Amino acid sequence: SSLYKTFFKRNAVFVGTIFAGAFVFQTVFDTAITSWYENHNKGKLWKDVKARIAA
Amino acid sequence: AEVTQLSNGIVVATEHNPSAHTASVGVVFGSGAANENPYNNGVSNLWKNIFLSKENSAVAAKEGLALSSNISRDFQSYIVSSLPGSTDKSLDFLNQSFIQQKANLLSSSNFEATKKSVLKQVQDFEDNDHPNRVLEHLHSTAFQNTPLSLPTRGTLESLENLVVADLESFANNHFLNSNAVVVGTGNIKHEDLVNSIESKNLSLQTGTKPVLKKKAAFLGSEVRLRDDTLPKAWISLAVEGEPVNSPNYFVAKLAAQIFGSYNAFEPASRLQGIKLLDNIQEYQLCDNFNHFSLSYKDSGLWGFSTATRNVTMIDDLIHFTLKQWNRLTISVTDTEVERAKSLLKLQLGQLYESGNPVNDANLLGAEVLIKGSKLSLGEAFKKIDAITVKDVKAWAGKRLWDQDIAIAGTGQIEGLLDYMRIRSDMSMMRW
Amino acid sequence: MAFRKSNVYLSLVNSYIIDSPQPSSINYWWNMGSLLGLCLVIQIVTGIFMAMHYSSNIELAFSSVEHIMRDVHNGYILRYLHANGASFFFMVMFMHMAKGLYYGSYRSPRVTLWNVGVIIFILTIATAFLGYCCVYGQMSHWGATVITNLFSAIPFVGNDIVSWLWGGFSVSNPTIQRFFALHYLVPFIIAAMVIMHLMALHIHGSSNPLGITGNLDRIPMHSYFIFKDLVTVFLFMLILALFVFYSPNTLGHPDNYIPGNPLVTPASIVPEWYLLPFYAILRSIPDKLLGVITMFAAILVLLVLPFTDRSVVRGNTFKVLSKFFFFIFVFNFVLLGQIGACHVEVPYVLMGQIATFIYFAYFLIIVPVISTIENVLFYIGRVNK
Amino acid sequence: QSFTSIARIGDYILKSPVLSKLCVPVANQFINLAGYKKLGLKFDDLIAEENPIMQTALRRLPEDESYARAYRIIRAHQTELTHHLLPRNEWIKAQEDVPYLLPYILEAEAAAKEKDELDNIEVSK
Amino acid sequence: KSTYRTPNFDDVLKENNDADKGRSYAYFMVGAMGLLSSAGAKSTVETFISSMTATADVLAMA
Ligand SMILES: CCCCCCCCCCC(=O)OC[C@H](COP(=O)(O)OC[C@H](O)COP(=O)(O)OC[C@@H](COC(=O)CC)OC(=O)CCC)OC(=O)CCC
Ligand SMILES: CCCCCCCCCCCCCCCCCC(=O)OC[C@H](COP(=O)(O)OCCN)OC(=O)CCCCCCCCCCCCC
Ligand code: HEM
Ligand code: HEM
Ligand SMILES: CCCCCCCCCCCCCCC(=O)O[C@H](COC(=O)CCCCCCCCCCCC)COP(=O)(O)O
Ligand SMILES: CCCCCCCCCCCCCCC(=O)O[C@H](COC(=O)CCCCCCCCCCCC)COP(=O)(O)O
Ligand SMILES: CCCCCCCCCCCCCCCCCC(=O)O[C@H](COC(=O)CCCCCC)COP(=O)(O)OCCN
Ligand SMILES: CCCCCCCCCCCCCC(=O)O[C@H](COC(=O)CCCCCCCCCCC)COP(=O)(O)O
Ligand SMILES: C/C=C(C)/C=C/C=C/[C@H](OC)[C@@H](C)[C@@H](OC)[C@@H](C)CCc1oc2c(O)c(OC)cc(OC)c2c(=O)c1C
Ligand SMILES: CCCCCCCCCCCO[C@@H]1O[C@H](CO)[C@@H](O[C@H]2O[C@H](CO)[C@@H](O)[C@H](O)[C@H]2O)[C@H](O)[C@H]1O
Repeated sequence: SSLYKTFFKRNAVFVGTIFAGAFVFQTVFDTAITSWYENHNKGKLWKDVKARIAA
Repeated sequence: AEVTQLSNGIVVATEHNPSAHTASVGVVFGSGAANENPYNNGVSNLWKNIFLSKENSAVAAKEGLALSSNISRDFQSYIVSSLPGSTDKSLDFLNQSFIQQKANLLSSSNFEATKKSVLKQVQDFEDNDHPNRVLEHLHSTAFQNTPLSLPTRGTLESLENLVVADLESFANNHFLNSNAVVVGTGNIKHEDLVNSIESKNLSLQTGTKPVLKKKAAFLGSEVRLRDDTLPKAWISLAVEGEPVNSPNYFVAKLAAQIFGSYNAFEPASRLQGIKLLDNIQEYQLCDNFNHFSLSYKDSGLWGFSTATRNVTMIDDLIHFTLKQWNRLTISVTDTEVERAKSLLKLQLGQLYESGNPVNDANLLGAEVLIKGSKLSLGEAFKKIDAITVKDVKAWAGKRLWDQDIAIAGTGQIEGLLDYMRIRSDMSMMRW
Repeated sequence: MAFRKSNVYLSLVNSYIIDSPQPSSINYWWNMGSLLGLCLVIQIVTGIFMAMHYSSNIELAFSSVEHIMRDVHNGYILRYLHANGASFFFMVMFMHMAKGLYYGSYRSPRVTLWNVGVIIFILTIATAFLGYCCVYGQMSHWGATVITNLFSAIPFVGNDIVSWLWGGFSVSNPTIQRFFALHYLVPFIIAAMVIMHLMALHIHGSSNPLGITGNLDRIPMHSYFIFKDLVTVFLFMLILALFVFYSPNTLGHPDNYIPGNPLVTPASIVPEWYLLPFYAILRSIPDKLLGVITMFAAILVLLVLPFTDRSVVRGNTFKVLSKFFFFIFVFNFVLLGQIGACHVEVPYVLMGQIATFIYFAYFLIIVPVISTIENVLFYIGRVNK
Repeated sequence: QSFTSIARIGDYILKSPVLSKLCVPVANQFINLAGYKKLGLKFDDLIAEENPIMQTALRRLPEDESYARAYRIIRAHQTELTHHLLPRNEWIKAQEDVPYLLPYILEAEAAAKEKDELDNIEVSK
Repeated sequence: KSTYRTPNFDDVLKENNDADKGRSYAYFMVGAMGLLSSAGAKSTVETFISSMTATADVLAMA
């Protein structure tokens, strides 16, 4: 695949890039999951109930 | 190395050598075992042997002539040697064996006798010549289902199925003027030969062309001929090398000179300035090894061969060797490159500046068939000196670093680990 | 072959304890290793049995040790064996290490053996620290406090590491409970490390008092050394028994008989005797960071000996200058301990600083200088020109 | 420390009348205090052998001296294990305390040094 | 049969399209696995490490 070769030119991915990619992934994935999860439960969350019933 | 060449239908090539005492004249065809197929494989070897048959040799002996024939992958040769003056008798013989006695050599009595001999030849080789047998299988697997895969001596199966017709079929398709170069080495002059040839005329199947086929390809693979009854383990391993006349032809040969060849039993061999020797001599990992950079028309093989009685430490032998190769990409030293330059020159010298004319004939013929001319040693030495560490690293990063390999071996090879383990050693881990 | 050699399990016992080829001349100093094995076993066995009646909660810790002392049948024997046992463990480890220093045991090809040993020393000290904390007396609280704070010297993340170790705002309930959990763990890691120690010892075998090859005259471990070790096993037990039943508290501190108090650090605070020299080293540096570094370096410098000893022969047996300085070092080590037991006062402070320098100079200066001089002395004292 | 280095410094002192009159006596004293001769060993018997240079040297040592070395070593371990010394008439005398292995050691050291230099030579084109 | 005649491997051998097809796919898979394992290990280590930080019941600032 040329999409792979443009970045790694026939070499495997080195640890440095692996660890570096893990750090980025860890944050991007958390945001994506939390948003989906919270959106899926829109209405049930405390935040949602706190806005409406302003107590 | 005087480059003298002339064309008038037939392409004549000579190389005068003041100090010689003898002369060699013959014809070199641009076809070899690679121009054969799985079924007529061994046909060229067959032609070589009928040309050297007792009958056709007794004739040449009375005339004071010696017969020579060499079957390679990209070419074939038939050479006649004689004194510096009898150069004309030589031509009369070539003119005879390929125009006159063409039928006498293919008689039922002669063919059957020759076929029976090469049959016994090839069998003894497959039964006893383990290092060459293995090197042959390296080609067989590395280039499987491609031209360069066919052994030069041919196989037993195809050999015993060959008939007189096959020789002719091959001969009509390959022993042609357009796929030939008449060679003359020793002390004979260019004009002296060109006139002796121009004396006779005719043609006999002229204006034709050799057949075409499929392009040679390297396939990462292996073939294992395990035989526990043999005393050693013989193995050859290599990556796709450089085809003759390639930008990295010399860099590849230099690279192979760095790791060189070794013979555990010879004192001086044990002292060579080769890093790898520090690692293999402690536990005596092998009896010998030899690196090579084989070059052909379409491809090549770069690697090494080795023999060992150390059947329990073969993995260390292979590990240290491939580990050294990794170095060519990331850390080959300046002085390793310089030592190789010197030693490479010396070897090319011993090859091309051999005292023997038959060798020069084969070298001359083969070279002009490909690049039209023979490579001058002085130009080779300049290219070799021009090589730098960067050149070497660039070459290894392309041909060596993390590339597929071809493996072949016979004997006590239980200790030779799986393909993937060997394959993993083609590179090193890093950050 | 014999079942002891062919069986998968027995062959291990056979190679290490039965047919193991020992240098015919190893003296009693080579009995310290078997003694350390006994100590570890004693410590583990007594600890487990006490563990059955102990409570790590900071409010029940001290009283549960009192419960073991008063209500548990033979409980006071378990505790005194454990407590005094820890002390003997260090006295024997100090002798084992000193034996190593004197006979060049650290020299090639036994460098790994020595390094793993340094690992064991560190784990053993940490284990002892953790165990002492579990009693939760005055010394326990403040010791936990001072030692965990050692890490606050690490720049930037320093204070977070300490809060993480404590599990709170100060040494408290979560600190004692994890410390007891950890105290239970490490002895098993040490054992694992001991096995590695023995594996390194085994490929090269023991050295000997002469410092030369033992290959020409070996005698089997079984009988000769199995019985020679028994001699020291019994003397070790006899002396430990003297302390356990007749003077069970002379090696400890009375302050640890007072429940820990977070608001009061006793003026009579003093670390456990075996930690005193390192305590003195740290106390000699008028800088927080440099102080902890130097103290930790005091242990790590043991790793440089294989490289600072330039002698062409292993061991001090035939070396007058090396023998003299070896004892300077030993006695300097005891003085460092005595300094540690004193207050931060005029004569003592300078003495500690001077003794601290002597401690490091031995490994970094004296050993390499003296060994080089002795090499030449042995040469010119015989060769003619 | 290499014996080449020890010898270099030692020879220098041994050739200098001033240093030689000052050091040698102290060295003689040192060797007598060392006490290895009372165990029946020669100094060269004390050299730690677990390294390639010494293994090379001990390999090259002639058969007869090798058997002699073995005896002195075995006899020493035995004497040491009994906590005694050998009777005076068995002590190695100064005349006998000869550097028999030293020449083999220096030879082995020089060969390794050259091999190390040759393994790392630079080239000037 | 001659050992020189390699048996048929056509059923698994890819054609002369892109030689690095197997390579690129192989290296991407291993890279992604390595990438995800690292994130997993990091979060596993952080899960245990944090279990030692001050508990909810002791964070009370009186
Ligand atoms: C506070 C916590 C302490 C815990 C540690 C307890 C264990 C202590 C170990 C002692 C030790 O390692 O000392 C070793 C030195 C070296 O000694 P060596 O050169 O090898 O011995 C030659 C033998 O006489 C051979 O003689 P033997 O025939 O084997 O009998 C020896 C002697 C051994 O006694 C022992 O228990 C050894 C200490 O038995 C007796 O005659 C004693 C009768 C009452 O022995 C000495 O010189 C002792 C002075 C330091
Ligand atoms: C972190 C680093 C820690 C290291 C610190 C060191 C540990 C502290 C020291 C504790 C005790 C260790 C004493 C020294 C270790 C034993 C020394 C040794 O091995 O001595 C051997 C020696 C005589 O043996 P030879 O084999 O050399 O005799 C020649 C025969 N031809 O035997 C002798 O010369 C006699 C032995 C005399 C021992 C007196 C020791 C004094 C110790 C003070 C006790 C501490 C209590 C307060
Ligand atoms: C739990 C603690 C330890 C155990 C069980 C242990 C056990 C042993 C044993 C059984 C031996 C062989 C007999 C002997 O020489 O006593 C030995 C040898 C040795 N140990 Fe340890 N050891 C421990 C800690 C250490 C430490 C802390 C060091 C070093 C800092 C050390 C250094 C050595 C050395 C150098 C030898 C080889 C001595 C020689 O043969 O000259 N050991 N040990
Ligand atoms: C290398 C082994 C060990 C060492 C050096 C060690 C050391 C110590 C020390 C110094 C103390 C405080 C002694 C005091 O003044 O009372 C202690 C206490 C304690 N240890 Fe250990 N210990 C070891 C192994 C064990 C094991 C394996 C356990 C757990 C099963 C254990 C359980 C305890 C308990 C229950 C206490 C509290 C009771 C007491 O004060 O003795 N110990 N330990
Ligand atoms: C972790 C290490 C802790 C301890 C290390 C000490 C090593 C010594 C172990 C002693 C085992 C002796 C067995 C002798 C044997 O099997 O030979 C038997 C003879 O056994 C006997 O005569 C028994 C004598 C009483 C042994 C004393 C028990 C020791 C007390 C244990 C304390 C150790 C904690 C072979 O005898 P034979 O050779 O004459 O035919
Ligand atoms: C107590 C035992 C429980 C677990 C047993 C399971 C055994 C699996 C161990 C995995 C180690 C892989 C090492 C491979 C290696 O070094 O090859 C290296 C290559 O390593 C890689 O490519 C990275 C692989 C990253 C994924 C590893 C899985 C992460 C660990 C997950 C948690 C497992 C408990 C050699 O590669 P080369 O063949 O090209 O020369
Ligand atoms: C921290 C541990 C580190 C690990 C090192 C392990 C070393 C073990 C030291 C203790 C050895 C003592 C027990 C060995 C038992 C010898 C008898 C034996 O192996 O008989 C075995 C059968 O054993 C069993 O069925 C049960 C063994 C359970 C062991 C429980 C501890 C006979 O085995 P055998 O060698 O004869 O096999 C012949 C080939 N068919
Ligand atoms: C070494 C013992 C731990 C083994 C647990 C494996 C059983 C599967 C459940 C894992 C849950 C624990 C972590 C968690 O909740 O994180 C969750 C993510 O878990 C994963 O990705 C788990 C994949 C496992 C990869 C681990 C490879 C091995 C780790 C070795 C460390 C040296 C949540 O992450 P987070 O806190 O949001 O950052
Ligand atoms: C969870 C595990 C943890 C946190 C492990 C930590 C391990 C730390 C070190 O072991 C490797 C450490 C024990 C070791 O340092 C190298 C010792 C020599 C420390 C010596 C030591 O003791 C003291 C002591 O005992 C006290 O008692 C009341 C009081 C003390 O000051 C007043 C000290 C003290 O000032 C020092 C330096
Ligand atoms: C215990 C739990 C911990 C899990 C942590 C996960 C660790 C992941 C490590 C991942 C990759 O580590 C990385 O691997 C690749 C091979 O895959 C290595 O690549 C090496 O082999 C490849 C494959 O032949 C070569 O192409 C390459 O040139 C070579 O450098 C790379 O140099 C290394 O840096």
